[PDB]
Amino acid sequence: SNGRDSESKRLGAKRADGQFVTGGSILYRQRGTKIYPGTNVGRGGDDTLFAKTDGVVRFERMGRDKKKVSVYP
Amino acid sequence: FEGGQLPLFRRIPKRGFTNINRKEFAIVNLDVLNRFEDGTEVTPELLVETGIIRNEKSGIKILSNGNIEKKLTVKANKFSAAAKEAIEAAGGKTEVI
Amino acid sequence: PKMKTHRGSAKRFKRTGSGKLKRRHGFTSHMFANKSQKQKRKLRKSAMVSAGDFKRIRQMVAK
RNA sequence: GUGGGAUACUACCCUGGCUGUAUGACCAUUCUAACCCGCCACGCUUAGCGCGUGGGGAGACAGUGUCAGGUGGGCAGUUUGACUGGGGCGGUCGCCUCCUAAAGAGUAACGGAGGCGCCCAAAGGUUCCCUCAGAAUGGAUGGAAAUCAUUCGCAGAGUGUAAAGGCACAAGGGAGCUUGACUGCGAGACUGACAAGUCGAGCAGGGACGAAAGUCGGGCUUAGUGAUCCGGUGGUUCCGCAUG
RNA sequence: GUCCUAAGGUAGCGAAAUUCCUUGUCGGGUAAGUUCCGACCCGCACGAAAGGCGCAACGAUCUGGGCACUGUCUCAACGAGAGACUCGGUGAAAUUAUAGUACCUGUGAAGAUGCAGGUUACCCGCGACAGGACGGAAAGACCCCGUGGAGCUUUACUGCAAC
RNA sequence: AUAGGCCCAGGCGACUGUUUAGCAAAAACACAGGUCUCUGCAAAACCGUAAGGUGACGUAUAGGGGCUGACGCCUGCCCGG
RNA sequence: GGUUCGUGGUAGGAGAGCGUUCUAAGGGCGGUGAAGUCAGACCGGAAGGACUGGUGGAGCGCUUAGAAGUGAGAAUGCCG
RNA sequence: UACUCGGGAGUCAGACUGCGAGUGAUAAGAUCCGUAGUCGAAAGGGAAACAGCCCAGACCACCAGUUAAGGUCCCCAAAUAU
RNA sequence: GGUAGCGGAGAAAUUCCAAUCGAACUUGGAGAUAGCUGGUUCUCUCCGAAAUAGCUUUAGGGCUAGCCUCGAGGUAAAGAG
RNA sequence: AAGUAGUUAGAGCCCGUUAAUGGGUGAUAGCGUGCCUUUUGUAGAAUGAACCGGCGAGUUACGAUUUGUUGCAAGGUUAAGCGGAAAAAGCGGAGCCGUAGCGAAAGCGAGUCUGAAUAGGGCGCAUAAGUAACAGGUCGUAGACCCGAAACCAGGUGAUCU
RNA sequence: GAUCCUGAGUACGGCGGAACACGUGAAAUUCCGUCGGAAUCCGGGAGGACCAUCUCCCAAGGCUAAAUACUCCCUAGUGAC
RNA sequence: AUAGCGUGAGGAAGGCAGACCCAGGGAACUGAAACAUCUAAGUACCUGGAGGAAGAGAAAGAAAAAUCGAUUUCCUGAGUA
Ligand SMILES: [K+]
Ligand SMILES: [K+]
Ligand SMILES: [K+]
Ligand SMILES: [K+]
Ligand SMILES: [K+]
Ligand SMILES: [K+]
Ligand SMILES: [K+]
Ligand SMILES: [K+]
Ligand SMILES: [Mg+2]
Ligand SMILES: [Mg+2]
Ligand SMILES: [Mg+2]
Ligand SMILES: [Mg+2]
Ligand SMILES: [Mg+2]
Ligand SMILES: [Mg+2]
Ligand SMILES: [Mg+2]
Ligand SMILES: [Mg+2]
Ligand SMILES: [Mg+2]
Ligand SMILES: [Mg+2]
Ligand SMILES: [Mg+2]
Ligand SMILES: [Mg+2]
Ligand SMILES: [Mg+2]
Ligand SMILES: [Mg+2]
Ligand SMILES: [Mg+2]
Ligand SMILES: [Mg+2]
Ligand SMILES: [Mg+2]
Ligand SMILES: [Mg+2]
Ligand SMILES: [Mg+2]
Ligand SMILES: [Mg+2]
Ligand SMILES: [Mg+2]
Ligand SMILES: [Mg+2]
Ligand SMILES: [Mg+2]
Ligand SMILES: [Mg+2]
Ligand SMILES: [Mg+2]
Ligand SMILES: [Mg+2]
Ligand SMILES: [Mg+2]
Ligand SMILES: [Mg+2]
Ligand SMILES: [Mg+2]
Ligand SMILES: [Mg+2]
Ligand SMILES: [Mg+2]
Ligand SMILES: [Mg+2]
Ligand SMILES: [Mg+2]
Ligand SMILES: [Mg+2]
Ligand SMILES: [Mg+2]
Ligand SMILES: [Mg+2]
Ligand SMILES: [Mg+2]
Ligand SMILES: [Mg+2]
Ligand SMILES: [Mg+2]
Ligand SMILES: [Mg+2]
Ligand SMILES: [Mg+2]
Ligand SMILES: [Mg+2]
Ligand SMILES: [Mg+2]
Repeated sequence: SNGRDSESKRLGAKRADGQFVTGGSILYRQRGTKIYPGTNVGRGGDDTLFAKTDGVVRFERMGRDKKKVSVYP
Repeated sequence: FEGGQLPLFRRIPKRGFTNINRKEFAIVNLDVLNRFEDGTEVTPELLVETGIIRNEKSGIKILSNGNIEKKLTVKANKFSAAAKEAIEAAGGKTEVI
Repeated sequence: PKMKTHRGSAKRFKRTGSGKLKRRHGFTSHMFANKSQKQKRKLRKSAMVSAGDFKRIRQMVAK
């Protein structure tokens, strides 16, 4: 009848604001853009936000109902 | 053994073949050849007599790891390009046995 | 008497100059339609036997 | 003239049918000298064994050996799952999604709900264009509700498919051009016992779209899958047990 | 009448060594009868050589009833002898962590001689009883487990003889 | 002193006999009888590698196997598997 | 030799040692009494070691190294 | 203190208590996770006795002291206290 | 006196084959194998767990990791509050 | 008068020692549920042991790996064997390890493989210490720590019971 | 060196099995059973299927010490038994 | 005539050392964490032959740009192929 679940996928954040981060690092795993990609940041096929250059993470607001993440050296 | 879990070796593939006419050669560098006074002749027999070598496995091969400072005539089975260059650049000469 | 080498391990591992052990990847026989090309271009490479597994198997392929 | 083709006759053929020959198989009947006789007479021999001799009988069969197919519990060696509020029945066993899960992650139960083992040659890539549901009326078939006009409308729609997250400055809808649903790889990260899985800027090659910027290494994202071993196919400036 | 069948159970017997419901119902027997005898037939699920139905004699067979007989009993009494008991001789065993080895209530690995708190209790024995020592004996035979075993079966698998 | 308790009714097995030495004596086995089946004699069946034997020093009114289980009245239909 | 922090402990890790049998070497006691055994109120932080006396009546310690049949309270242990 | 490398293990039956949730009956000394603690592997004081609660961590000796929980009429140390 | 264990004998019960029989007794392979239970002998000193994840013809076993210990390292001292 | 039988306090009585804040006994008072095993947890109404004494369980060979020590050091070392006291040297360098790795291999070589690449990346070198022997730890093959099955197979003995 | 001899129901092959480290595997080599069945010196075999070339060698007959293994025994002796 | 029979000349028969080896025949337990190929293992065991040793053995060989010259045993190769 019942009793099956799936393996959890370790979503969420993986680096902190103020944390230096090397390029290619994963910053936020997600489904969809619960966090949009920002400056020096991409979004992968599975919607993961990763850094493109070496820098320092920063979470920042877009307009009210949305957020992004950026990387600034 | 892993408890009936499939062992590592059974979960990965075999690879390759051993050649039967394989040739492995005793590896001589340049650093040893500084031991000899210039203008002389080096040979396999000499290199064995001096105990640098014991096994002429399938031949001798002289590799350019390091440097010579001395003019020499050398003869062996195979040389590396770079070691040939260095031997010549010191005014040496090379023969292929 | 002397120890017998594990032959199924000899046929598929390989040593390095650090004494470590090299292997090949292992989802690489017969279902490549269900494997992305990103996956296959990596599985065609080699790999290093891990530390935990080496600690287990080293004494079978000491020679 | 007909017709693809011509008629006479001649020869070389072909297709069958019959006679005759010559070869060569299968099967049957007979014979007898192999083999067999738990038939008789004699002898070795005071022997119901055996053997020999002479008859009689079967006879190329039997029996024996080698090989092969079948039948074969007559006999044999073994197999005949785990979780589990005891075991068993029933159910489940792998992958995805929510809740539980206590605002990072993770987190159990025979805990509560559902899905998967695909599909799409456009349902991909790009370039350009626009925007839904539903209601209010007005209207010929036409009606609660088809299509149309106006107004309202942040999404109450749709997102190939379950759900969650997310999306209207598209990821939703059309059109054109196409095949990046490419080759080599990949600093670095995620995850993680291992095996594996995941993301990846960027470099090179050669291309698609677009004026260009630039995007494109499948699809809004997350399931759509299975080790080695063994075989098969194609390819290869690899090896090839003295040399070719 | 119609479907299916290879064909649809005949006789005889039947709440049965078979009948669940079911102490079936009716009758008889008994003061009273889940048993008993005889009939009935909705035979859960009889049935014709896995033989059907019946049957004299037989039976340390099973079953029900009766006459007689009785200490089976109401409900026990007496007697005899053999042990038991005392004397003399001789002289084992199972068992056993050490032991100066009470009761109630409670606590406690949830059922205490031994802990707590209370209550009883002078020392040593003899004959008797067996509530407890979760008493002794027998590494539970029930149960489950073990990638344990043997024996048997077969249209499990693989084989072997034999034909 | 030694020396049957009897009767009525019923189920089962006809009977006498045999049986789990050391828990079961029975309604189980056997039994005579019935039936099927096979077997032409170097019978079939059995033991054994074979020789050799039993069968049987027999010969289908005999021998082996299966089933039933005295006697009486009977034993029905189905050959698709 | 001092200062500071510490010094409960099962599985288990690490270290330092006690003791037994034998060997080699060195050096010893022992019929004026060895090992062993019996008793003691001694010694050392522990495993353990001395001393005295009795019984015994012929071998035994110490030191440094080495080698092991190395230390029992349980195995429904085995024998007595 | 952490990390890295290497040698060597043992463990993979967990228990209660408090807090948050499930199953359960908003039962269980039930069961299953998360969290912290104690037991396990922890003696000692208090809960009469008491693994698992409260206080609190034993190197050794001492006929010394102050304190915790809990207590101060007697058993029973300390108030018949204000 | 005969029949002897991959066997024999069975009026058939798993009955009997020397107080043993769903396959005798003895000897050997054999110190079978046992993820099972039991047991495993002297002392002190320092440190000191776990009863979890994942996989497992797997669930009272094992393997890797997490947790302990010992040793050595290395510093842009990274740990803890 | 109960009490895992002792301990701590302790009188009285009796002795006099390896002489030291001694010995033996202990009225009485306090506290106190054996040892082992296995367990979440056992005084355990769970297991084992009557007692006493003896015997009785991680060892040896060969190999792998690591630590420590010693000797030589880009070298190190010999095996069988000759020799000889069941010796010690000497001889014996065949071979083994290391010194160069990469690659399926050809092969190239401080580089190599992949690849079209001169790119990047993997493994290596840069970034150089091993070796022989001893001892300790552990692992493997051997019974491998000790004891213990029911059963299987092979050769034989048995029908004096039945 | 005219000529002649040089191990025939073998050597090989098929089938079925086995031994060689080699489990039919591409399976050389050796052996057993059964079928078939050579050339024989311008000949024949092997070199891990097989073919050619090259090289090495003469089967289907027999003998052969020493070095190796073991110790019921004898003699003398040894043991960190 | 052979069979057969008789006589004479030789020869064998049997035992062990629970050892070593040659052949014939040939297990299972076990391991693979089941199990059947496979392993254990050509082991244990039966039997036959022996001899002080046996067996093997004087290339129809091993090999490869170079040759070596009967067998056996040991070290290595190598836990390689
Ligand atoms: K009826
Ligand atoms: K009693
Ligand atoms: K003495
Ligand atoms: K007997
Ligand atoms: K590189
Ligand atoms: K072959
Ligand atoms: K040759
Ligand atoms: K010989
Ligand atoms: Mg995608
Ligand atoms: Mg499995
Ligand atoms: Mg069977
Ligand atoms: Mg078996
Ligand atoms: Mg189960
Ligand atoms: Mg969370
Ligand atoms: Mg070739
Ligand atoms: Mg009755
Ligand atoms: Mg009929
Ligand atoms: Mg009778
Ligand atoms: Mg009495
Ligand atoms: Mg038991
Ligand atoms: Mg009768
Ligand atoms: Mg009886
Ligand atoms: Mg009886
Ligand atoms: Mg009859
Ligand atoms: Mg016959
Ligand atoms: Mg009958
Ligand atoms: Mg301590
Ligand atoms: Mg001992
Ligand atoms: Mg509980
Ligand atoms: Mg809790
Ligand atoms: Mg424990
Ligand atoms: Mg406490
Ligand atoms: Mg108390
Ligand atoms: Mg306790
Ligand atoms: Mg402390
Ligand atoms: Mg005070
Ligand atoms: Mg007071
Ligand atoms: Mg029965
Ligand atoms: Mg064995
Ligand atoms: Mg045993
Ligand atoms: Mg500590
Ligand atoms: Mg008791
Ligand atoms: Mg006991
Ligand atoms: Mg004892
Ligand atoms: Mg006999
Ligand atoms: Mg040939
Ligand atoms: Mg063949
Ligand atoms: Mg073989
Ligand atoms: Mg042949
Ligand atoms: Mg060849
Ligand atoms: Mg097995």
